Amino acid sequence: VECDFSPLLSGTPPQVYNFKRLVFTNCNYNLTKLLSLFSVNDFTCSQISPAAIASNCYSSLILDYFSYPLSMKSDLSVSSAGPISQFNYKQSFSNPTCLILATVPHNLTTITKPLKYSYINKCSRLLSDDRTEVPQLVNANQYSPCVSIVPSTVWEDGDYYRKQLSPLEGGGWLVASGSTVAMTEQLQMGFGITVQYGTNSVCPK
Amino acid sequence: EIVLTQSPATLSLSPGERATLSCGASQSVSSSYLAWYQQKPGLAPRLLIYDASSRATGIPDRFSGSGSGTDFTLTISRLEPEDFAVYYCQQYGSSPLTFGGGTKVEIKRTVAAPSVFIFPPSDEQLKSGTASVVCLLNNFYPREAKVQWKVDNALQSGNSQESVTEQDSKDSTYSLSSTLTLSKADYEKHKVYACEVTHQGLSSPVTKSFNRGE
Amino acid sequence: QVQLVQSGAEVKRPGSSVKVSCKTSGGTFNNNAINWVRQAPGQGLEWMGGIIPFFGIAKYAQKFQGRVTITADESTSTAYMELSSLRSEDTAVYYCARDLPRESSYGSYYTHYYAMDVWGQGTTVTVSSASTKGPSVFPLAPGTAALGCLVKDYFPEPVTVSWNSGALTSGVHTFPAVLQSSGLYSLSSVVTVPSSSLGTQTYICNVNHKPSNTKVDKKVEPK
Ligand SMILES: *[C@@H]1O[C@H](CO)[C@@H](O)[C@H](O)[C@H]1NC(C)=O
Ligand SMILES: *[C@@H]1O[C@H](CO)[C@@H](O)[C@H](O)[C@H]1NC(C)=O
Repeated sequence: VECDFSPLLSGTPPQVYNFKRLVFTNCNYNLTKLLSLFSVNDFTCSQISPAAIASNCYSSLILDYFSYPLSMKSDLSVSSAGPISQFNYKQSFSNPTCLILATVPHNLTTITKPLKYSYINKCSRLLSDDRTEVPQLVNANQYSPCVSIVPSTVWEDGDYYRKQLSPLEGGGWLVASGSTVAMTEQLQMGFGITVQYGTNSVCPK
Repeated sequence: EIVLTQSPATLSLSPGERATLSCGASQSVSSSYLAWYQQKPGLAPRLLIYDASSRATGIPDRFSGSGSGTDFTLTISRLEPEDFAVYYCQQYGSSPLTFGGGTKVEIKRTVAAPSVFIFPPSDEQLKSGTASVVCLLNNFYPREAKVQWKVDNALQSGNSQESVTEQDSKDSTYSLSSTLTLSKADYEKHKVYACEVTHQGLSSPVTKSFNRGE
Repeated sequence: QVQLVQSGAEVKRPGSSVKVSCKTSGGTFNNNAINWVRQAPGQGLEWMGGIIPFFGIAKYAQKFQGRVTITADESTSTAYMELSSLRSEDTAVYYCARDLPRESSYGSYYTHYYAMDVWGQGTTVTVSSASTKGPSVFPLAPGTAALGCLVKDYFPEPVTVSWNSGALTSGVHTFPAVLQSSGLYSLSSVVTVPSSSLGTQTYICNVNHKPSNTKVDKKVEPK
């Protein structure tokens, strides 16, 4: 049984705050073939190496992917402190991880472009006292608490989204603001890989 | 509401002396969320101290704050001339935000009795049907003074109003007016119009008077 | 460099409403909450409420709940306080003031409505049933002599008084106005001068009440 990466190659990759997760156990993978379909602009890892991530056996392999503009490379890093890692997407600090920035070649036709890149520039809660603010920093392997009030793609840079919470949900307010980056001629993407060592049935082919 | 009580109401001190200002809260001020402000006449308050003890940007070192819970203190180690003003504490540990009633820091100087002057109504005003009688207490210290109007010896009540200047920048005195208002008809029922002044710099009360029509 | 600039003085009748504006310049809103604080003549300071720009949600002191609306327009960087069912006891200077900005909680939470480090210049709001009216100006007729001018029965504030077109300043005391039971203001301005001067020197008080465009020069002489 081969690990099935093909959902990645068909359709429009979501924006970073809606990153799509594929999880793999008990299967065989070929990461070097998958990456051969893209033009890889950056490939950096933490507690592992690009050579190792393609060659080892794991008890679990998780691959996150999304549209992402190369111009925001500095905001997609295990060292970053900007809106992406604070509010949109954050990897595990304990398991080995890699981050890959890539471009869809004209070769690759089954991946479709959204109208622009979008990200959450801030998600925050105002508590029921109407005076205490709690910025909603995203947890590793989780989505922002604002994904339900932010559209699939932000229409205009600076749009606001606001939701009053019922008392059963804590009361107060949940507010997000969205930012956009103009689409590029070729779609640019981000990939996040997280591996775990356990019984290690995720092995290279 | 957290009630903030400032004391003393007035501090009277000389340039170079140390000023100690207190603020007491009716209940504990959470997280030491207490600020101090300076306010001069006609101007907006100016933040000096926040979070009980942190100096705001640009505030000189002679200002410091301390305290916690329900007792807080603003200290000015050595007063400069520009430090004479009103000071307010403010708590933001609980909603609604509340302020103290203020402490005035004024320049202490030697006791000075007022010069007292009385002004009859102008003839033009009287003919138009009203009599305003003005008593002036000029350049005295300290601020406390008592002014009584007596009309043919009868003490007046309810028909006079007082106004006081801010402390003078150069001699550190105050001046005060008191204005007695009667109808023309009521004014012409009496003869002697007198304002009687009591002040610390006066051995006995000073009276200035006139006789209507003389 | 950050400044808060408020709209100008207002005069309102009881039962009406007033809306005061406050524009931030010299910097961003940067999610610093805007507070509204008022000060009645001779009194201390009272927090009415505020708004947090990121959320567009306002908070009010219970004593004003139902009567005050605070809003904010990020596109013009302007906040607004609207107070309704005005009463004469709402006569006051109304200040907008910004929370002291602090490092972002992204601590782990962030408290709005704080110590306030930048304040507007204030907006005077007078609530009264009086109509605009210029003052009558009467002489306070005169070692040391004292003389002056009584500036009586005008509405609204303010009036200015000078002596001899500003050439006479030493020994002048212009008193703060009092509000009379009629609802009109009155003040006196006085000066002390040498008694020897009363024969030779002319004394004129220049009174200006802009709301009624009243301008009066009154010569004060001995009776
Ligand atoms: C995996 O993909 C790479 C990339 O083309 C290829 O060289 C290699 O032969 C593949 N291995 C297997 C077992 O298919
Ligand atoms: C598609 O074209 C790209 C050009 O960047 C090339 O690197 C890649 O090997 C091609 N993939 C195929 C033919 O599957």
